[PDB]
Amino acid sequence: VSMRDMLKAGVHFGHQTRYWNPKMKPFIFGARNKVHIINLEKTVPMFNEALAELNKIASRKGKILFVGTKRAASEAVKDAALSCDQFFVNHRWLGGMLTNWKTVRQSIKRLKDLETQSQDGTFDKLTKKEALMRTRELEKLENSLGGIKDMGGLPDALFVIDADHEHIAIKEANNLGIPVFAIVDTNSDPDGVDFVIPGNDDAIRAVTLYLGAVAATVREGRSQ
Amino acid sequence: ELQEKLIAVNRVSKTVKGGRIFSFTALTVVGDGNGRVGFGYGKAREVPAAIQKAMEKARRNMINVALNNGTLQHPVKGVHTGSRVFMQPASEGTGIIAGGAMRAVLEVAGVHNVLAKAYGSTNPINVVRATIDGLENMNSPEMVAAKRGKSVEEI
Amino acid sequence: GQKVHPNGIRLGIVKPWNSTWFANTKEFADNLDSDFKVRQYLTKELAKASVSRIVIERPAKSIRVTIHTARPGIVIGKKGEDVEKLRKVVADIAGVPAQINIAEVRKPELDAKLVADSITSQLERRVMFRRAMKRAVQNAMRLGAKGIKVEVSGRLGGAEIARTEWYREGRVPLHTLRADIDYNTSEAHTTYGVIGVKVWIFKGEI
RNA sequence: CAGAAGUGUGCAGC
RNA sequence: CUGCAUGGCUGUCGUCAGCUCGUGUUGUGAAAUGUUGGGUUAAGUCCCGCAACGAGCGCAACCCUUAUCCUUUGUUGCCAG
RNA sequence: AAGGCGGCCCCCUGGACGAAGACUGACGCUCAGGUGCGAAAGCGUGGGGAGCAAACAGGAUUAGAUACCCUGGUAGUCCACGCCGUAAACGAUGUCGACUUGGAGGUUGUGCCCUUGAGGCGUGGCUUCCGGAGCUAACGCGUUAAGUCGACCGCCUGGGGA
RNA sequence: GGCGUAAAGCGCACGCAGGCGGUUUGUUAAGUCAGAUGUGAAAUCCCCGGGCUCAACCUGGGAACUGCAUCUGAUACUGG
Ligand SMILES: [K+]
Ligand SMILES: [K+]
Ligand SMILES: [K+]
Ligand SMILES: [K+]
Ligand SMILES: [K+]
Ligand SMILES: [K+]
Ligand SMILES: [K+]
Ligand SMILES: [K+]
Ligand SMILES: [Mg+2]
Ligand SMILES: [Mg+2]
Ligand SMILES: [Mg+2]
Ligand SMILES: [Mg+2]
Ligand SMILES: [Mg+2]
Ligand SMILES: [Mg+2]
Ligand SMILES: [Mg+2]
Ligand SMILES: [Mg+2]
Ligand SMILES: [Mg+2]
Ligand SMILES: [Mg+2]
Ligand SMILES: [Mg+2]
Ligand SMILES: [Mg+2]
Ligand SMILES: [Mg+2]
Ligand SMILES: [Mg+2]
Ligand SMILES: [Mg+2]
Ligand SMILES: [Mg+2]
Ligand SMILES: [Mg+2]
Ligand SMILES: [Mg+2]
Ligand SMILES: [Mg+2]
Ligand SMILES: [Mg+2]
Ligand SMILES: [Mg+2]
Ligand SMILES: [Mg+2]
Ligand SMILES: [Mg+2]
Ligand SMILES: [Mg+2]
Ligand SMILES: [Mg+2]
Ligand SMILES: [Mg+2]
Ligand SMILES: [Zn+2]
Repeated sequence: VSMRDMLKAGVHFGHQTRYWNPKMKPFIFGARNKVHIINLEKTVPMFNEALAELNKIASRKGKILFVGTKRAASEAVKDAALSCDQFFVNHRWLGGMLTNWKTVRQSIKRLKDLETQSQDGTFDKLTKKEALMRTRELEKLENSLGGIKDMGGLPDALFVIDADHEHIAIKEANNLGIPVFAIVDTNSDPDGVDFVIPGNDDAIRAVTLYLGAVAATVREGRSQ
Repeated sequence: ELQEKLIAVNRVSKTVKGGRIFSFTALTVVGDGNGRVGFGYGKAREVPAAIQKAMEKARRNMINVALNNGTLQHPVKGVHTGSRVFMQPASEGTGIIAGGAMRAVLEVAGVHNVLAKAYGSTNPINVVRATIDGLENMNSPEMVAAKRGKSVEEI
Repeated sequence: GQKVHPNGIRLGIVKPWNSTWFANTKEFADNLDSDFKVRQYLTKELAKASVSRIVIERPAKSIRVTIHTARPGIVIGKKGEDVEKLRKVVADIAGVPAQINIAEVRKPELDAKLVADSITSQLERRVMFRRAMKRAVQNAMRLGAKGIKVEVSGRLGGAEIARTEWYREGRVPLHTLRADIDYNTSEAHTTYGVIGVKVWIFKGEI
């Protein structure tokens, strides 16, 4: 990746000065039309370092969890996560999805057994009302958990799209001591993040660039 | 490995439309000796359930303290809420001169020789907080030297 | 408030009657009386043989009694020498000739009557009631009950004022008529008076 | 628009 | 004699829609959240949202009776031809 | 300064703040005792008296109603000159000085920029509301601190009695 | 150790005595620091040892007597 790629993606656009967080001050180049501009020549080396450590843990065969919740970003998140065989949460983050893993695993095994009886179990044996309600259960379980259904345990690292929106996941990962990689925007607080990646968290093309570089590095490390 | 202590049991209560519900709380500490300790506060409707929750909480939430061959590196002042705790290292064979709530913590930490005094509120929970805070602030010659860049011959 | 007795509400739905015979109004009361007498006798006799249940059937102007017990060899006696005494005394009480059959309760820990009697005996042994209750619940659950609850009532531990204490594990749907809720009650005669023990065990629906 | 008062004293649930 | 030493049984708020627990999280703590919010229902009934995720006792259903039909048997019941 | 100050005009008069310099050269801060100012009610002497209204009278309401409500009504409220010296006289927060992430507004100076405006960017004074670290028993405070410090003064030591 | 709400900021201000004092150079040596000398009665109190059949008691030596005073030096800080 190069600064021209990031400029093409518009990652330098921060938020309005009204909503800035002073902790981000070191990563700000300045303002234009009272909008903050993110310093790209700081971003680039930090992002390279983040990718280097991601590659390190990928070569350890570690399991990556991608996290985003945002209308358009969720689909690119899913696509990239599957593209590197890694796990994802792209709908609502459940409170306690990791710190309460010992519970949520029950809902995952429920999803598995519900799918197995749905497809192989000859689900048509049920009454129409029961079949309907159990299919709606299946739908909701899919939406909430399908991206981690096979994770089998805690992830080795979280990659996060918005440290201010997904702060719950960051705080849970800190509680568990798992390293957090996150895109951090001028309104976010970085202190929960181990590998801050300062940049716009809203432009779909910026998200595409970030997820692309991440998934490329993951595939690289997996191929070892 | 771990030594465990039960410091306190207290019966709290919730009022409800029908009357009073009584619940038990238990404060416990655990430690390896050798300067690792943690405390756990549990709640249940039964005393042994409260104690088991306290122990499970106290096996995580556990911190390291740089003990000086079984005493403190230097005197320390710890504070939490209303509880102020003074602790001072002591010569060998002094033993633990402390109150019960502090004696439990210092025993499971393995600090054989200490002088300690509680001031203000002796409330066991906040006393344990203040003692852990103090032990967590205590620092040792090697990392003081590392901070200041001197050799430890500076001692 | 009060609850319906969980066995009686399920009679004919999922629970059978413990007596089965047809009688006209003339002999009905005498049958019921002699059944009561034989039940009372057998309960007083076998008090340590872990008799769970007594079924009385009156075929062909005869009585036959089936005894369900978790300790069959004690009831049968060596070479069967004891059932002879039981059947003779039962023939004396009922007047009609008597037959006795014995059946094993394989897992007494899943029998509400035997669990209730166990807790009662332990209470009379001055065991701590908390331990008796916990042991009962844990054993029932580990042996595969779909659920259990137990209750003990009155002057527990010699306390000056009575209490009720109850403990529950698993699922216990008393309003579900399909539920085969086994239920029983027993009473411990401590030096302080009567302690009442109630046990409910759920073994699945239908 | 009107509508006042409620004798003393206790005990379990660790 | 003591229901103010008890068991069992029963009334009542009330057939009212409520009452709790595990794990997680927040608070020095008693505790809180869940169980609150927008709609909806006879109903903590159901759907969306949400640091909560699940579960239990309740609601509902299973049970009896009544309102329609069909098969089978047809006396001590019935009488279309 | 606080108590406080509200139609318009004139006379006398105090303080604050901003820009640019010039000047003196530690002349400063706090303050026991002391001195001054100090809402309303109240007091003295002389005026004025519309409205309002303690006291008081009558009518109601009520078990009663020395009240609440209604009809009246005196001191007082206003003016001049004295006295009194207290208030939830409150930010329930002593005066002075330094340091420490921000955001949105009000009011009043001033600099620069095509001044093009109902415009952009800087720099002072005072003031309102959120909130970060930190502090606090908690509530909360939060560059106008209840944060980190220094100087001086006033005050507290269980509830009643008081 | 405290003073927003638990007891506690005078209603506000001025100001004498008092407490406190930006920065630089020189000088003094009052405060401060160092050294020496005298004094600080014995007993009592601590330490090391003796004697009573042990102990309590008695007793040898030491330390201490946290101080006071007078000389001779230092001048960073404070005061002049
Ligand atoms: K009773
Ligand atoms: K909980
Ligand atoms: K003027
Ligand atoms: K004064
Ligand atoms: K009037
Ligand atoms: K009245
Ligand atoms: K008048
Ligand atoms: K007193
Ligand atoms: Mg105290
Ligand atoms: Mg009266
Ligand atoms: Mg009363
Ligand atoms: Mg009576
Ligand atoms: Mg409720
Ligand atoms: Mg609702
Ligand atoms: Mg329900
Ligand atoms: Mg909800
Ligand atoms: Mg006046
Ligand atoms: Mg007058
Ligand atoms: Mg007059
Ligand atoms: Mg009037
Ligand atoms: Mg006063
Ligand atoms: Mg005051
Ligand atoms: Mg604030
Ligand atoms: Mg301050
Ligand atoms: Mg007093
Ligand atoms: Mg105090
Ligand atoms: Mg008060
Ligand atoms: Mg006060
Ligand atoms: Mg004041
Ligand atoms: Mg002054
Ligand atoms: Mg003065
Ligand atoms: Mg002066
Ligand atoms: Mg000076
Ligand atoms: Mg001198
Ligand atoms: Zn953003």
